[PDB]
Amino acid sequence: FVKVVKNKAYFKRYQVKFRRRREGKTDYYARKRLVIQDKNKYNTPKYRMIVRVTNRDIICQIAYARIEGDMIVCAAYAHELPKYGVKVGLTNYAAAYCTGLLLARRLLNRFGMDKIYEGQVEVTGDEYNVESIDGQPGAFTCYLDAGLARTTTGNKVFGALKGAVDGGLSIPHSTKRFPGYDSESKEFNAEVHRKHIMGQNVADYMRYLMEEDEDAYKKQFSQYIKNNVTPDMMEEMYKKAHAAIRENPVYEKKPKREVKKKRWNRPKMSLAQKKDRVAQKKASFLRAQERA
Amino acid sequence: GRRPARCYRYCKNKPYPKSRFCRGVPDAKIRIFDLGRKKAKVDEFPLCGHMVSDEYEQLSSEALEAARICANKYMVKSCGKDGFHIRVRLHPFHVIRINKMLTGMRGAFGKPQGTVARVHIGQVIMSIRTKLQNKEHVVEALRRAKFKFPGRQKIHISKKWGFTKFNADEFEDMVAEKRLIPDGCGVKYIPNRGPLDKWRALHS
Amino acid sequence: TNTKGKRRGTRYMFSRPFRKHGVVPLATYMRIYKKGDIVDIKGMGTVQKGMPHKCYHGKTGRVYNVTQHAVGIVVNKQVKGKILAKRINVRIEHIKHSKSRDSFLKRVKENDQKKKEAKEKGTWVQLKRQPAPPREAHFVRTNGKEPELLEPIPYEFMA
Amino acid sequence: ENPMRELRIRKLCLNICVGESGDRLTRAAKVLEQLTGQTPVFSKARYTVRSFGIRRNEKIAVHCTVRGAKAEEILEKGLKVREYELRKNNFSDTGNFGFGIQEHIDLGIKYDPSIGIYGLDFYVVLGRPGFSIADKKRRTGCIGAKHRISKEEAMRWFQQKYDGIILPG
RNA sequence: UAUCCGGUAAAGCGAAUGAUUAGAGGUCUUGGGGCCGAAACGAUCUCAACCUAUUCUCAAACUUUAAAUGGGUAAGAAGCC
RNA sequence: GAAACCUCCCGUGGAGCAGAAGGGCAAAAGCUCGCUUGAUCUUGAUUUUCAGUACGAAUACAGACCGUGAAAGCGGGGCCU
RNA sequence: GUCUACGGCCAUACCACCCUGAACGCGCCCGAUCUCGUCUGAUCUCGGAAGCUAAGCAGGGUCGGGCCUGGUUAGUACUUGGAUGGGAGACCGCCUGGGAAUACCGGGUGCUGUAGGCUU
RNA sequence: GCUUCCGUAGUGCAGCGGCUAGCACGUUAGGCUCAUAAUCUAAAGGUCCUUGGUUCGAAACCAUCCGGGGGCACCA
Ligand SMILES: [Mg+2]
Ligand SMILES: [Mg+2]
Ligand SMILES: [Mg+2]
Ligand SMILES: [Mg+2]
Ligand SMILES: [Mg+2]
Ligand SMILES: [Mg+2]
Ligand SMILES: [Mg+2]
Ligand SMILES: [Mg+2]
Ligand SMILES: [Mg+2]
Ligand SMILES: [Mg+2]
Ligand SMILES: [Mg+2]
Repeated sequence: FVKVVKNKAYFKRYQVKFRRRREGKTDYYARKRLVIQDKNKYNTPKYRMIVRVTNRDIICQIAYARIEGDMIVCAAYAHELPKYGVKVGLTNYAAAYCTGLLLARRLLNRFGMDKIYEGQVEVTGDEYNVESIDGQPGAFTCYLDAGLARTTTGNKVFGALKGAVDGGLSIPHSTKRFPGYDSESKEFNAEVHRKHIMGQNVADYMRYLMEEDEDAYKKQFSQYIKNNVTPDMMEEMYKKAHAAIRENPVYEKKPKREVKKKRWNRPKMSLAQKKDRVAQKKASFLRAQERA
Repeated sequence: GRRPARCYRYCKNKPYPKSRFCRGVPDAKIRIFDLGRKKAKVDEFPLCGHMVSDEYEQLSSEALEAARICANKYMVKSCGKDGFHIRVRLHPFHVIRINKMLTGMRGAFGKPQGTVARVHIGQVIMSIRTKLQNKEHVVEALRRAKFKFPGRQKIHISKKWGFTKFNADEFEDMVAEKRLIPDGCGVKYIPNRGPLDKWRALHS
Repeated sequence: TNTKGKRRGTRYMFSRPFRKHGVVPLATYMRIYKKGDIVDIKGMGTVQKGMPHKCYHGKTGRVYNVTQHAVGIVVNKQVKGKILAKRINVRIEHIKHSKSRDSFLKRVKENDQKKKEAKEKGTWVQLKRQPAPPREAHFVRTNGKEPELLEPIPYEFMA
Repeated sequence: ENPMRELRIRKLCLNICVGESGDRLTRAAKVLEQLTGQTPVFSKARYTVRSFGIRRNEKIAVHCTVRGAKAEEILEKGLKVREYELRKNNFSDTGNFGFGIQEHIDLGIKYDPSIGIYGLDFYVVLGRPGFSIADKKRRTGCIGAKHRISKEEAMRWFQQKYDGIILPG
C-alpha cells in the first residue's frame, strides 16, 4: 500500500493550469513579453511571425492578438513547395528559408508592397536589414516567435527568419544564432550560411553516402532517388524555387464541394440510455446471483 | 486551589485556544471522554439519552470530569460494568486566564490557568446509549450529572438510534434495505452514487 | 497604536481567490483604455509593481493619463472632511472596466432611437425611468378548489 | 502480433559510492572510465551527515549512464558475473531492475596495486519505442496505462532474453 | 435602478493548516512489555508512529463558502451624431 | 541500515525565495549556468503617515548612455510590505 | 463531421481505468555528416521516411472521484432600526426589513475566433 | 507572587542524543599475609519524580503536574 496523495481533498485543492499549458504548446511567460502592445498605442496590431517546426512540415504564420483570440493575417506552409518546384525535402533548412520567403512575398503582394521593398533578390549571405524609404508606404515590421524550441546556433526557425528578412520584412535580429557563426572567435563567415541556405549540407552528405555505401544512401534518401534529385541539381533547384516564389507567391484556395456529410465520430450517450445501462447491469447481476 | 466557577461562567472573551501563539497551557483534567462498553455495535444499544444545555455559558473541564465520574458510578451501580456507553461531547479548548497578585493593573495580562468549554443553547453535553429497558436509570444518571454543572440543563431521550444521525423508526428499515451498514460505534450510509463494484460487493 | 505600513492588513485584499492562482491571463494585459473611461480598481496579488494603495481597492475613477504599461486615474478619496479628486498611477492588472456607465450608454442609445422614432408621428412617449409602481389590481383565480389551510406546527424538542 | 511494443533496455546506470572524497573518488572514476570508454560524472552530497563523515556539497560518489549496445555489452558482462540469476524482490513496480557486485575485476578489469578494490552497482532501465514523450520538450504526457512495463512483463522478458533462472525469495 | 469591493456574523474542518474523541476493516511497515514455540510476516491481541472509508468537539492571529449593515461610481448639453 | 549514492513513478507547491509574519510565485519570482553592472547621470508629476508639510520608501513616465537576449521586451537595486 | 498552427474564457477542460480512430494531419520512429550541446544523439539541434496507431492526441463510456449549476438544509443560523418586553443574570421572545453555509438529493462533463487542410 | 536550581541504587554524585547508566562511601565474597590493618579489583546493586509529544532511537530537547531549596517586594 501507499499513503494516497491523490485524495478527494487533493482534487478539491487542485487548480488546473491553462489548456494550452496542459497540452504543452504555449509558453505564457514568453507570450506575456512578446505579444502585448503598449497602452499609448491604443488600437494598433503587434504583428508576430510564428515559426513552428513539425516532423513533416514547417508552419510560418503572421498574426496579431485580439481579445477574442488572435487573427492570422498571413500564413505559409512547407507543403506548398511541390507547387513551386521543391518536390522532396520539405522539413530542412532550405525548406524553412523557402517557407519564410514565401510568407514574406505573400504578405507583400497581399498588402500591395510587391514592387517597393524587393528585399534581397541576389542572395549573398551577409547581414541584411530593411530600411524605411521616405515618400513610400513603410516597411512591414513583425517580431519573431519561436515558441517552445531551444534557439541555439543554426535553427530552422532562424532560417525562416532569414527567409522573411530576405523577402523584405523589417524584423530586428542578429547574426549570432545563424549557422556559420563561430562560437570561440565570434565572427560571422557568411559563406557557410549561404551553403546552408542553398542546401549544400544535405548534398555533401548525399555525396558522402554515395561514396560510402549504396544501401545506407538509399535508406537515408529514398525519395531523393525518387523524382531524380541528384546533389548537383540541388543549388539550381533552390534557385528556380526562389525565382518561382518571387514571380508568383499568391495563394489560391480550392472549391470544397461534394461532401457526403457522414459522422465518423461516435455520438454521445444520453441520460435515459445510461440509466437503462446501469439498471440492466444491476438486473443482470441479480439474475447471475439468483442461480446458485 | 483555583478561582470558583462564578467568575469563569459566561462567554466573556473571544475563543482563545492552545496554538502556536498561546503556549504554556496546563493540561486538562478530563482525559478520557467516552467509556462503558464502547467496544459495541449499534444494534444492541438503542437508547440515546442526551444532556442538553439551556444556557450559553462555559463549563469547566473539572466539572466535566466530576460529572463523568458520577454518571459512570451510577451506571455501573445500576445496569452493570459493560451495559452502557457514555460520551462527553464537550472537548474543552478555551484557555482561561489568571491574574494573580503578590503594580496591580499595570501591564495586566493573564497567564493560562485552565481549560473550559464554550456551550451553546441547545448543545449536547453528555450522551448515553444502552438498551430500551434502561430509560429511568439513564434519566437518573443524567439527573445526578446535572448537579455538577452551573446553569440549567435538560434530559432528552432522542429519536435517534444510539450514536447515529438516523431516526429509530426507519433505522431497521434502512438496514433491511442495506442502505446502512453497522460499523462499530456508528453506522455507514450508502448513497446511490458509488461505482457498481461496491454494489456488487454488497447484496451478495 | 498600529503601524503605518503600505500593506498593513492586506491578507485578503491583495490576494488571489481560490483556485485562481498562477499565470495572469493575457486579455487582462491587453485591455485598451482611453481618456475619460470610468474605471474601477481591484488589486491583484500576483503583479506587485504598480500596485495601488489599499484605500483605493474597490474605488472607481476616470482616466486622465495612459502611459505605456500603466494607467493614470483620477479617483475620489474622502480625507476625513472633504472628497479629493486625486491622481494615482495604477498598472493594468489592478484595473478592470466599470460597467456602471455601459447601462447608461445603452439607455442613452435607446432614448435617442425612441426619440428619432415617433417624432414625425406626433405622439409623446415617456422616456424617463420610473420606480416600482403599485401592482396593477387584478383577479386571483382558482379552478374550483379551496386554498390550503395552513396550521401552526406543534412543538417537539430537536436535540 | 504487436508491431512496435518490443521491450528494450533504455539505459544502464553505473555507480560507485566510495563514501568520502578525493583520491578514492578519482580512482573509481578511472575504474568507470576503463570500464566504459567515457568520462563519468561525480555526485556531491545533499546535506551534512556527521555519522557518515560527509559534509554539504562534498563530492561522494561517481556515476555513468550508458545507452545502447555498449550498455548491452556491459550488462552481458554483469550477468556473466552474476550467473544469469536474480530474485523476485530485485524487480521494481515500474519494470526496471538492478544489482550490485563487490569486485570490478570480475568484469574483465585487470587488477592494479595502485588502482585498488572497488565494487560497483548496475541498474537496468527498460523501455519501449515511445517513451520519449515523458522527457521531450513541448508536449509531455503520461505514456498510457497499459503501455507501462509491468513486473510480470519484466520477468518474462528477462527469461526470454537472457535465459532467466530467477529464484524466489 | 445597474455596476464592482469585502472575508465580519454564520457555517465547515466526510475540504486545506493547527488541535482533538472512539470504534471497524487491512502481514503497507518495523519495535517494546508480552503467551504457545530454540525461532518463524506460524494462531491471539497491545500501543508508538501506518492506510482506508466513518464518527465527536473546536480556532482573534484557520478557511472552500458566506450574509445583514456598509463603501465608491453613472442616472446627460461639461451628452450624442 | 531509518538518513551517504543511482534509477522509475506519484508529487498545486504541502520546499525555496537572507531574516519576523502576511501575501505572491512551477518551462518562476526557486536551483544551476553564460554575460554583465539600470545599484549610472539629469528635470518634473504622483502615492504612502499627512496638516495634505517634510524625511524615508515606492509608483509610472521624459531625455541620454548602457547591460542582456535571436528578438519581443526586461532592468535606473533586492518578489511586495 | 473532423484535424493542424496560434489562441480567448482557464477543470462543464482535470485525474484513474476500458473501448474505438477511415483520410488529411500530429507524433511514435531511422541515423549523427553538416549547425548544435551533453557522461551518454536519452534531452536539445540537424538530415530523413522502412514500419505504426502500441503511446501521445481525438471521440465515447464508468449507478467513477473531482468540477459547474439547482432543490433540500431553511425563511434556519445570522443581522439594520424599535420598545418603560421578559429574566437576578446569562440570554430569549416580538415588531420591522433583509437573509446564509454543511451533510442530503438531481442535471451536465467544454463553447468559441483566425488561417489552412481531410471526408474530393 | 516573580526569576529560577535539582529530582539518577541505602547515600554524595556524574553522564556530547548511538555505554553493559563511569565510579566512590556501605552490605557479600575472594586473592594476599605467620595471621591482621589499608588494598586491586568482582558480584544480587537502580519506579532516570510522573504524564504527554518530536526523532529511527530519550536521563540529555520541548509542555504541564508533583516534592527539597536560593534571592527581590521602595516612599508616604
Ligand atoms: Mg523563451
Ligand atoms: Mg474581555
Ligand atoms: Mg480582518
Ligand atoms: Mg465564529
Ligand atoms: Mg527563466
Ligand atoms: Mg529610461
Ligand atoms: Mg531576485
Ligand atoms: Mg534519436
Ligand atoms: Mg497512438
Ligand atoms: Mg488505441
Ligand atoms: Mg461524479
